[PDB]
Amino acid sequence: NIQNMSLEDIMGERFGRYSKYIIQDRALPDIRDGLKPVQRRILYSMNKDSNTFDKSYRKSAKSVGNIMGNFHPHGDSSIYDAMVRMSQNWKNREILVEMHGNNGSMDGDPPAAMRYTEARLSEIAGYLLQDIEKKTVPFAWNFDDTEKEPTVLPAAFPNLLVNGSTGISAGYATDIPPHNLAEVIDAAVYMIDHPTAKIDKLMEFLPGPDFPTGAIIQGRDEIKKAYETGKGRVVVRSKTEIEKLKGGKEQIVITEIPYEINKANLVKKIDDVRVNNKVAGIAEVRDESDRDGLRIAIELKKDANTELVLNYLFKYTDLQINYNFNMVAIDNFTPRQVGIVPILSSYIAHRREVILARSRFDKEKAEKRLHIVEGLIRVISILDEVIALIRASENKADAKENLKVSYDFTEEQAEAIVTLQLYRLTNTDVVVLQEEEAELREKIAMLAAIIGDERTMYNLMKKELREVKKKFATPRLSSLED
Amino acid sequence: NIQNMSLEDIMGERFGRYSKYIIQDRALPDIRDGLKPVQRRILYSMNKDSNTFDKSYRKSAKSVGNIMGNFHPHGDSSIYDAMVRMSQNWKNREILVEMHGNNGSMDGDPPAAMRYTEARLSEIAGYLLQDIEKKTVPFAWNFDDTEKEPTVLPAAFPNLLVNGSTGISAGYATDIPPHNLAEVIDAAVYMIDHPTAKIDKLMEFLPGPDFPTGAIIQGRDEIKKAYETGKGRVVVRSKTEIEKLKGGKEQIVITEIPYEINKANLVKKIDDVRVNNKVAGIAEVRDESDRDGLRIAIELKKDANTELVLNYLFKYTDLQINYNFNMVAIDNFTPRQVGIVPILSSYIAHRREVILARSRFDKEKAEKRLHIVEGLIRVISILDEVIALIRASENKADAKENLKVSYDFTEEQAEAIVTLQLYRLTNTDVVVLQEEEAELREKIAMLAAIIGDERTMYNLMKKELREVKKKFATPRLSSLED
Amino acid sequence: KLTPAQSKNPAKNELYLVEGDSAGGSAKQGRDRKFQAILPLRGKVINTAKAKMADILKNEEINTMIYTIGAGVGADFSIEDANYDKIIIMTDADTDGAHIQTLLLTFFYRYMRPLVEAGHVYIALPPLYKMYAWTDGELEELRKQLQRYKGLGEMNADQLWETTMNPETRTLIRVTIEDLARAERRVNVLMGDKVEPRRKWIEDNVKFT
Amino acid sequence: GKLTPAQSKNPAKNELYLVEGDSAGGSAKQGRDRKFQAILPLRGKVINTAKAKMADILKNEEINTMIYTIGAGVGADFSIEDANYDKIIIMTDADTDGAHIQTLLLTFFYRYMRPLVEAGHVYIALPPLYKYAWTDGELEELRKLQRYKGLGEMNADQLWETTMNPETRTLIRVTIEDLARAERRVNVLMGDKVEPRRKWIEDNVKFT
DNA sequence: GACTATGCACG
DNA sequence: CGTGCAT
DNA sequence: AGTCATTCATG
DNA sequence: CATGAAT
Ligand SMILES: C[C@H]1COc2c(N3CCN(C)CC3)c(F)cc3c(=O)c(C(=O)O)cn1c23
Ligand SMILES: C[C@H]1COc2c(N3CCN(C)CC3)c(F)cc3c(=O)c(C(=O)O)cn1c23
Ligand SMILES: [Mg+2]
Ligand SMILES: [Mg+2]
Ligand SMILES: [Mg+2]
Ligand SMILES: [Mg+2]
Ligand SMILES: [Mg+2]
Ligand SMILES: [Mg+2]
Repeated sequence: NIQNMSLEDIMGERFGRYSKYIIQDRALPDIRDGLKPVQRRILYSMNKDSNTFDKSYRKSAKSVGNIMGNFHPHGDSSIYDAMVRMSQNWKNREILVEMHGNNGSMDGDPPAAMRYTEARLSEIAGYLLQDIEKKTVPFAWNFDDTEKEPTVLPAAFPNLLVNGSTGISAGYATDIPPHNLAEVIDAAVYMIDHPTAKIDKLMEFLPGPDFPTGAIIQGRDEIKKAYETGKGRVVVRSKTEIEKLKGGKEQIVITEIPYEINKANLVKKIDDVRVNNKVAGIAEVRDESDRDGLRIAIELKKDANTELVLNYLFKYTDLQINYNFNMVAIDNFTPRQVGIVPILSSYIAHRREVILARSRFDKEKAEKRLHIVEGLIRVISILDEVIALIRASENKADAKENLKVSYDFTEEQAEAIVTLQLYRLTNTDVVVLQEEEAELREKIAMLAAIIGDERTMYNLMKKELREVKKKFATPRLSSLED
Repeated sequence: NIQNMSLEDIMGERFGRYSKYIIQDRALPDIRDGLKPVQRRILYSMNKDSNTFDKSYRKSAKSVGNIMGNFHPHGDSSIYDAMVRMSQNWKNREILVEMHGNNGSMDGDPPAAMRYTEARLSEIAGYLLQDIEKKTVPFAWNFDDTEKEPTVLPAAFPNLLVNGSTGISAGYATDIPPHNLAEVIDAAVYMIDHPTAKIDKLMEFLPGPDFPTGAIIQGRDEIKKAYETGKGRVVVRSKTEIEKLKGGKEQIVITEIPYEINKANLVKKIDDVRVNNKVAGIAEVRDESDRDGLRIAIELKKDANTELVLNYLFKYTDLQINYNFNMVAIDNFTPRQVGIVPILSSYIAHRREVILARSRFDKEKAEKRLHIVEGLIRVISILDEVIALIRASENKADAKENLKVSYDFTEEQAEAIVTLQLYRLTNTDVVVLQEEEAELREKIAMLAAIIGDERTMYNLMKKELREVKKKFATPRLSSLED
Repeated sequence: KLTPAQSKNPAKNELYLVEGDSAGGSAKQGRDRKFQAILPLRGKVINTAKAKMADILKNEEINTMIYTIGAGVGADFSIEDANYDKIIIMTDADTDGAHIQTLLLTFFYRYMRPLVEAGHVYIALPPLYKMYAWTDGELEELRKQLQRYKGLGEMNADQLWETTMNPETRTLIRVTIEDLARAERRVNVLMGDKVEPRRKWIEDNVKFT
Repeated sequence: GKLTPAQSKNPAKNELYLVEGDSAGGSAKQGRDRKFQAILPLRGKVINTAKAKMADILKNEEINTMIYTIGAGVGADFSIEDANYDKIIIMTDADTDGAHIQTLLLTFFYRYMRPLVEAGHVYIALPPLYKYAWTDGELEELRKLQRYKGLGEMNADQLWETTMNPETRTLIRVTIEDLARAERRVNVLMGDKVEPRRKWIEDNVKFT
């Protein structure tokens, strides 16, 4: 009927249970592919369903429901909001979901509910899933014990640093900002060649974060500090021009703001400064951003000290903020604070496992085939007696047995031979088959090398990272300043 | 630039569109299967996904999502609510959806959101869909033009009368009460034999509505008017009993209440009668209903006239209400006020098209197969010649032409022969094929008869309707009083 | 609730009455904020012919409509004192959008006639097809030189402005009361208390085929 | 009133059910024995009574209505004899977040109604994991299968038989054993300071 | 996750 | 007023 | 289809 | 005072 437990014990089996799960399976990105579980499931499920960049948008609610019923046993709001976020290009440096409809704005207005919008994976998101079908990554049973899901994606680009992550669990939080794809890949490639590389040298390739929202990042040494330790405070400041209006008045024009800042709240707080006259000078605040351009006009009064006003806004609004690195990720099942070096190196080791696994898989396929093609080449030399033998067999299983015993074919070859359609007996061209046998042998040699020789493999990995860069590289948005 | 339109023109045009749509494709059931479009889609969709009664529940959100992305371009709440309703056994006499979890109550409290609940088609819902894969029913393209959906279901029982419908569009509304499955089927079977049967006779099989919620139905006269014209006003009175209590105090106990009435409100309104002392003698009111039985107890005071109280509650609360038939359904694309005869014959005519289509489809399948089987029977006696002739051919197509020209096989026979797997040259039993040949001739004859003789087909309708009645029959729940 | 225009000018500015908050957002994003204001209408609008003037004054959508239009309502309605030169009804192209127009129109007809008589009430025309074409005929022509839009919620803000909100790129119906008597018997049969007349109008004019 | 009250007032056998979620709250209302069982749905994670201020803590709906539904007041102005239930029963999902919720309620009852937890009045229902069995061992004895994801996937019928019926149920009874090592545990897991917690996790949580 | 308002026909 | 698909 | 509040960590 | 997956 009733069993006692201590207050001290109850609060122990519970908070441990919760703590472990929120750290491993909710708030914190995997260090290799840079995804929280909800995002990986989102991407995996949409990809399983062929809802890719090259096909028609699919209703958001259909996608969300499948994710919920197959992989992610939580609310649809949370799944949907997560899916929506991965589609907002002012939050993601390289978006992984393309969404048709109101998916929010820099002003932070609610996205349309999932009954209105429609979605599909972006092309680049395809590269996170590249080769997932090739037994390249470890799979587990879903909550349901009905279906397998991947525990990490193949990640053909270094998404952890490229898109970032944030980041609140129990006993740990995470803040990793986004970086430029070409830059992060240049660093990875250098490190593949020079494994013991030092931060100073890595920063010749990866000078610092690259926000989708652009702006100005100030703090070379804190950037360095963060790349070494995973912690660091940097300054992020709006791009600003001044415009000399008629009649001796000036006007400050903002065109890029700090990452994670709600444009509309910022505009209101700056106008609050004007309405309250905390500092003198501001004539009018005017948000002039249209569908193709961010532009805020802070018109000043005649004989207004524009440097004073600007500086004050920099300090007392989010026109300028501090950004704090707190790079925590999940490495071998546990939370790690990590700098640029463990991040890139984990990624490199991950791609290694991936490429090795991919290659075992293709080689396996190529062998099974080569083995059959070898049997068929043989069969043709003895067609008449092989048909006779099957004619004399009692049934399928007896026919296979007789082919093994009388002519040494293996099971796999016997199965192939015996499941041929009658019309195949019209063929006697061994040459076409021999061409195939040769192409398979070459294919197997390439793959087997990759597997047996570390250098051959690392070249492949560089060759593939450069392709990804050539394809998806775009220019820096955020300027760097000492 | 712009274009002018008349108010009278714009308005007529717009309301035209809304009227037609909300009449044909929203608020009113098709007279044959008794479903509103959203209900058909729910069933069709779940059924296509194999979410049937014989398999695991499946998260509701997944079902609603597929419904919303393949068939029904409206809100998830409308779809989920409709799905929910079809699972409530106090609204449906024969529930078409089984739901695990909080699916609401007779107290009208909210069902759990679609993230909480799981569902599947009920076993009887299976019978509305039976033979849908056999081209028995007209299909149309969905809003996508990506997929075909059914415009009506096969309906192997008369869902319209059995589960009812209700019912509010433009210029028309509808209320059709639920009925006992076996009684409806008895009526239909009679009318199949006696196509000119009149109400009074049908009413020997179909005496009146049968609510899931039970109670007493008073008004033989108005039932006939309803079954005759589509409209009628019958009475519905709570089943009740009296219990003796110590201290010479009697107690009124209600065990069944009127269809569509919210138990919680009814219990408050009755208690309002006590509080307002609207009739003398009420000690206390109490809902004692629990998971296995409805039970409202109305404890009376000592020298209290139990006949006065009972009667007053009947007149001035919903312990007794009037129910109004207003049977309107979509027939040949337009709304139609209908009595029992238009309904049952529309059903009979529909079951006719379905069995005829079903039978053509199966006959065609059997003929095609028979044709192959005749070919294979011939082949066995020339097996070696046929093998030799195939070896002698240049390729597939040359093999077939040689089969046609040398042994007069047809194109379809040759294709079948030439695509047999080697191992079948072991399974060489002509008597087994002859058994199949005979089975097939017999099958084709039975089906031919159905197609060529109206009586044989009506007999097949009766025999099926009876299998369903035998399998799903339940006792009346509501009593009738003239 | 309202998203005002950036600068006040009763001669240029436009009021978009938009079906639902979600499409409200897509229009807030794609508008020209200098002269276009957005007022999203949440839900089916109140039938102002079937209902009491009391309950009608109690309706949120109505109360905030007579207020941002800023000229009071009914027989105390002064058009000169209006706030916009164009009131634009922008709904989905679904049957329910048709209904919402119907309801709104019968409001501006019953309680703000002057604004509809002076031809200041319009109806936007979202594109049905995206290959953009508005008529099934324009559809077969693009295929010479497809996403079938199910509503304003499937359009991106840039797509919206381009096709329907942009004063240069768009087409609009201008509601014009051309015959006062024949438009009265029309809003009344369709939107009024009496149900039989409506049933018969439907029976006479709506071909079910 | 978010609450669903027991029909008759009996502080000697009455039971208060704090259920994670309005949804599960529904099944609880439907499956209960209404004579002596009341239902209180908690809507969302309960406020952390250690971290938050006694100002905001008392301006909280979930907290404020338990302070009332329980009928004994709170803090040092608290009488255990003016109570309303013999047993207060916390019924959460058998998941991680249910674990979390049990944790935030336990710390409230400890910090602000200690006597109730001291008289062994606070409990924790144990909903079934499998379909019934609770242990991974009990399913193998049945082997001679549906896995429950929440109370929201449970029918009112089943919920009763399995976890609400005083005849067929198992309730862990919270007992404050060593007040001082219990005070260390709550104050470390739920307190304002992060480093203590982080270390408690680093030390006690087996990641593998 | 509950709550909030409308349309539409009908007694 | 309350019903049930819709917004 | 918005709106309301809570956890968790951090500066 | 936000942030973003969770309730
Ligand atoms: C279309 C939106 C319109 O707004 C809605 C409501 N309001 C109308 C305006 N009032 C000011 C506040 C309340 C409402 F009360 C309920 C619902 C609702 O259940 C719902 C749905 O999809 O199921 C959708 N909507 C609703
Ligand atoms: C689980 C439920 C719990 O209740 C919720 C809220 N409340 C908590 C209690 N408050 C007194 C009133 C507000 C809330 F404000 C927002 C959400 C919400 O966004 C949400 C979701 O699934 O996305 C789910 N829930 C919410
Ligand atoms: Mg939420
Ligand atoms: Mg600042
Ligand atoms: Mg709704
Ligand atoms: Mg009555
Ligand atoms: Mg729509
Ligand atoms: Mg849960």
